[PDB]
Amino acid sequence: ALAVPRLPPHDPGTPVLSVVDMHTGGEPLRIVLAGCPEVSGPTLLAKRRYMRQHLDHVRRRLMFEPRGHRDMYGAVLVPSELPDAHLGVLFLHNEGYSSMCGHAVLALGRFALDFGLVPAPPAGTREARVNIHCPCGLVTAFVACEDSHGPVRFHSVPAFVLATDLMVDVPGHGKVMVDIAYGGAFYAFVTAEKLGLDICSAKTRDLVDAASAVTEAVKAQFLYGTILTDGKDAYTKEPTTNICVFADEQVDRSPTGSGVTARIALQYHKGLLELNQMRAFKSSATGSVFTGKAVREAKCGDFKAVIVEVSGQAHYTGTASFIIEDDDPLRDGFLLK
Amino acid sequence: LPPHDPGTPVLSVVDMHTGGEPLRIVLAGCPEVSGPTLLAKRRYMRQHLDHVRRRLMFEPRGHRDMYGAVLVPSELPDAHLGVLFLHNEGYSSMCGHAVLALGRFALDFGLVPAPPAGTREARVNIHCPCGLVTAFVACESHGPVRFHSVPAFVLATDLMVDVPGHGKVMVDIAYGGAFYAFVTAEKLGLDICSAKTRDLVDAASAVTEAVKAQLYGTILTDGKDAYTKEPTTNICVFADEQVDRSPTGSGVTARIALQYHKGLLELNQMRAFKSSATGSVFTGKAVREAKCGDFKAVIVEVSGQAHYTGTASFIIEDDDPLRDGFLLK
Repeated sequence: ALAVPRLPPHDPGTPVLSVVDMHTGGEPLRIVLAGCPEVSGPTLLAKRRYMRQHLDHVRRRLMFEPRGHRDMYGAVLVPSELPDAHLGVLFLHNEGYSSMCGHAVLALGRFALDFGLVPAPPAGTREARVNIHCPCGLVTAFVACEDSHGPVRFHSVPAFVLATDLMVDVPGHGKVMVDIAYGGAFYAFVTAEKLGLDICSAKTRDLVDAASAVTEAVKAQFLYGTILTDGKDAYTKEPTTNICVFADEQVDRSPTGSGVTARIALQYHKGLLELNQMRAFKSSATGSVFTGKAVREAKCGDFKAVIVEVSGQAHYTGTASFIIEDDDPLRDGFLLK
Repeated sequence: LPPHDPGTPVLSVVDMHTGGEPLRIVLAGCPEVSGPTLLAKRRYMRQHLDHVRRRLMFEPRGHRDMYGAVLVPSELPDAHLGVLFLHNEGYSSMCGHAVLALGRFALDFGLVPAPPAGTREARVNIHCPCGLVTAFVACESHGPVRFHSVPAFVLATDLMVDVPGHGKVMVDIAYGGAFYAFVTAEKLGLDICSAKTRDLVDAASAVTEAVKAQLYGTILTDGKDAYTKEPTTNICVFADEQVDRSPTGSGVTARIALQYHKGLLELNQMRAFKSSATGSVFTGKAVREAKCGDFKAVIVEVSGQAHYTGTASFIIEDDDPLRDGFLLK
C-alpha cells in the first residue's frame, strides 16, 4: 500500500541532491543530476575554486558517511567555456577536488550519450565522440552504441618512464628494484613476488602494507602511489593482474586507467610491446579488465613518451535522492579519524 | 532512471542512520520471502535470495560497513512488523539499535496508526529474530526512540589477560545482548580523543583474540565510568576488526550493567555515551534489577536519535560482471 513514491521526512529549503550511481570496473561514480546550487565561475577552474570555497558541504554530504564512504567518488556536471566541450566535470573525492579524470571518463562518456548531452550517431556508425572538459583539460571519449551499451575508449596524456631498475631500501623488505612511470600520475611498479607476496592469494591488508612501504621509501630516496604486478609484463593474450595502492593506503577497485597507461609506457620502453599492440589488465581487487594500446610515440620535455588508448566498460548501479534533517548532527557527513 | 535490465525488479530503499551506522530499509523489489514464521523467512532469504543481500550490502552499491532491513509479516499478533537484518558477514539476530531507526520508520511510513494527539510517544512492536522488542517513538513524527534491553549482566570483572602486544591487562566481560570485553584506551597506551582508528582497532582486536585464549568484540573506554553529567566516550571493535559508527546499543547496555555492578550507578540514573568515531550520543539507564540463571542482571533503557539520509533505486545491467556485488577480503 506504498504505491505512490514519497520522500522521507527532510528539511524543505535544502533541495534534494539527486545522483545517478555508476561504476567503472568496481570504482563507483556518483554523477549529480540536480539539487547542487549554481556553481558560479567564468571558467571550469573558477567553478572548481567556488565549489571548494562555498559549496564544500555538498561534496562532504555526497562523498562522506553516512551517504557515502572512504572509496566513493563524485562528479558535478557544469557548462564548459570551450565551445568544443559537450560537458564540464568537477570531480569530488574524500580528500578534496581532483584534476585527473582518469577512468571516470568511461562512465561520464557513456552517461553523456545515454542522457542526451551528445546526439545519437547515425545508425550506420557505432562509436560516438564525447568531449569531456576535465580540470585536466578536454578529453575525447569514444562510446560504442547501437542507434547505448558497450566499451568506452580514450587517449592518454603523454606517458613516459622516469626511472627503471631503481634500487631502494623499503622498510620491512630488503633493497628492492622499482620502475617509476607517469600515466597521468607517478606510480612505482614492483612485482608482488619480489616483496614476498602471491598477488593471486595474499590478503588486501598485506599487499597494501607492502605497497605503502615502497611508496614511503621512494618518497624519501628520490608520487601518487605504488602498483604491485603479477610480473606478466612479457606480451601474451593472458591478462596481467595489478593492484594500485595510492594516497592514504587506498586500494583501487579497477585496473587504474593511469596505471594501465604508465604500464604500457613501461612495456613499450623495455621493448616488450609495439604500437597498436593491445594488452589486458586485470584488477586483483575486483577481477575487472581494462585494455591498453600504445597508439603513437610522443615527447614530454627531453623524455620519450607514448600515447595510450585505454578502454573499459562503465555500468549503471542505480539512483539516489539525498536529504538532510534540520536536527541531524551528521547532516554534512563525517570521516573516521 | 538509468538504462537497466527490465525483468530484474528495481530494489527501492530508504537510507537511515542511528548515530552514524547506516540502515537500508527495503521498500520494494524483494521477491516474496516465503516462510510460515520469521525464523523460516530468515532461513529462506539466506538460502535463496542472498543475491538481494549481496546487491544492497556489497561494494558497488554499498560498502564494508553497510547494514540492511527487509520488512516481512510477523506470526506474532502483537507485532506491527517483522524484520530480517542483512550485513556484509551474513544474517544478524540481534535487534540492536536498528529498532531506533525501524521504530521511527514504522511510525513515519504508517505501519503504526497515528498516535493520540494528547500523547507525545508512540509504541512500535518490532519482531526481530531475537523476539518482540517494543520501541517508544517521540511524536506530536520526528524525535528520539527508546527501547528496553534484554537481561544484561557482568560475566567477569578485573580479569588479567594474556595480550600478545601489551603483555598483561585487566578486562571486564559483560553481556548487553552480546559479549564484549571492556578495557581503558589509556591502559593500552592510546589517547581515545586523538589516536588514529587503525591504532585503536589493532589494540582492541588483540584483546578480543587474547580473551578467546582464556565474544562479539572489544569496547575501549574513556575510563570515566564514575557518574557525571559529562558524556563517556567508547569505541566498539567487533567481528573482523569492523568499527561501530554509533555508541553500540549492546555496548551501552553492557557497560550500564558494569557501572551498576561496581556501585557507580543506581536505578533510573542516566549516563550519556559518546562515539569516538562520529561524536553521536546514546543514553543508558538501568530501570529495574532482574535475573539470568544464578547471574544478577539489569534491564537497561537505551535511547538515541535515528535520521533519514535519503532514498535509492538499485538496478542491474545484464552485462555487469559485478551485478551481484563484490567484497575485497
